[PDB]
Amino acid sequence: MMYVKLISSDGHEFIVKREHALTSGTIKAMLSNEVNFREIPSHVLSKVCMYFTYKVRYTNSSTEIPEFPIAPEIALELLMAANFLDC
Amino acid sequence: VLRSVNSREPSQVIFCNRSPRVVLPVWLNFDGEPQPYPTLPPGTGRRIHSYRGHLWLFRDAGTHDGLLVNQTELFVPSLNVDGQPIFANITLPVYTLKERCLQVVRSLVKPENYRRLDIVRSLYEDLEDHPNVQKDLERLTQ
Amino acid sequence: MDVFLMIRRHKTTIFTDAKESSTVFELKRIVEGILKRPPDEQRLYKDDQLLDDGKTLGECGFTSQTARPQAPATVGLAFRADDTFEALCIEPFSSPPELPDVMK
Ligand SMILES: Cc1ncsc1-c1ccc(CNC(=O)[C@@H]2C[C@@H](O)CN2C(=O)[C@@H](NC(=O)C2(C#N)CC2)C(C)(C)C)cc1
Repeated sequence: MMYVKLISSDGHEFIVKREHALTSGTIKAMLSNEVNFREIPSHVLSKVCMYFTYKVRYTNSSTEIPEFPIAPEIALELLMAANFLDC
Repeated sequence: VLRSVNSREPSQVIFCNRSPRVVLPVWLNFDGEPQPYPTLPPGTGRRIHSYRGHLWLFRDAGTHDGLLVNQTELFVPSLNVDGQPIFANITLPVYTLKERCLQVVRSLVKPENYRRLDIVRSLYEDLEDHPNVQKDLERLTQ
Repeated sequence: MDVFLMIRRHKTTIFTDAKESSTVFELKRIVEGILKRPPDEQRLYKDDQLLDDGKTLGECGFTSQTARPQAPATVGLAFRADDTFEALCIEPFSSPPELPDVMK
């Protein structure tokens, strides 16, 4: 399986399937096997990776879909990352 | 353009809320105006009487966020075969991460204060531009 | 049934999935593919507990309803340098700032 590496502003290295990271058009352009995010800290980029897993699992599936959870403390920062990454 | 047909042929339906939201059913009447119906708590069901050709959509009763019904936007009751009712399965969509973040931020910040948030102007606009049935009726009519 | 995991060591975090019926040794082969270290140079953990190679992820408590796509379970990883194994160390993620006034 093909993986890529996404690196947070504080140096945390997240390793995810290439298919999943291509969820983001912005990440696709930054690749086309590692990307550095100078503005996104690890407590936000970890949640981004969890969204990829959730989207790929629950897109086109009739098994009841659960709510994607977002703690209030990280919501503003996650919003800005989502806008940048278009996802 | 988008409206129910005055068919007069009955059709029994089960509204099944398989979402964690409080659900507002909306019937589009013969002139295309949205008419709201009684709400359904999360996980609950109701047997209702409707008609063939009639149009329905479903929303979060509190925020108006959009919901799916049998995997799509609109539900049209069909012909009942062997007396059995039609099933309307109401579920959460897979929201984009951006729209899900906007929901959570809207739920924590009073609309007068959106402008105080330290974010780019276009996100302020995205926050104020909250879900609404008329807006979607235009889009779907397209 | 699929289980959804974060495998963590130091400042490294792998997102992947595996079968409930799959073994600990089999997860090390996955890690081997990604980080280029053989199973004999790996220890896997659940919290502080070392995991045995022949046991299933299910027996060790990774089940489809606790290791979810939107909230995956953590598996700790330690490497052997030279003769001996480093201790288990997982760097925590950053702290969120205080909520703005308008969100309180
Ligand atoms: C109890 C409940 N909980 C959530 S929704 C709900 C509920 C409550 C009451 C009803 C009663 N059924 C109706 O109002 C149906 C639904 C929709 O098809 C329109 N409708 C009608 O009966 C409509 N009637 C007709 O079209 C006709 C008649 N008569 C010409 C056939 C009218 C009276 C609103 C114009 C249906 C659902």
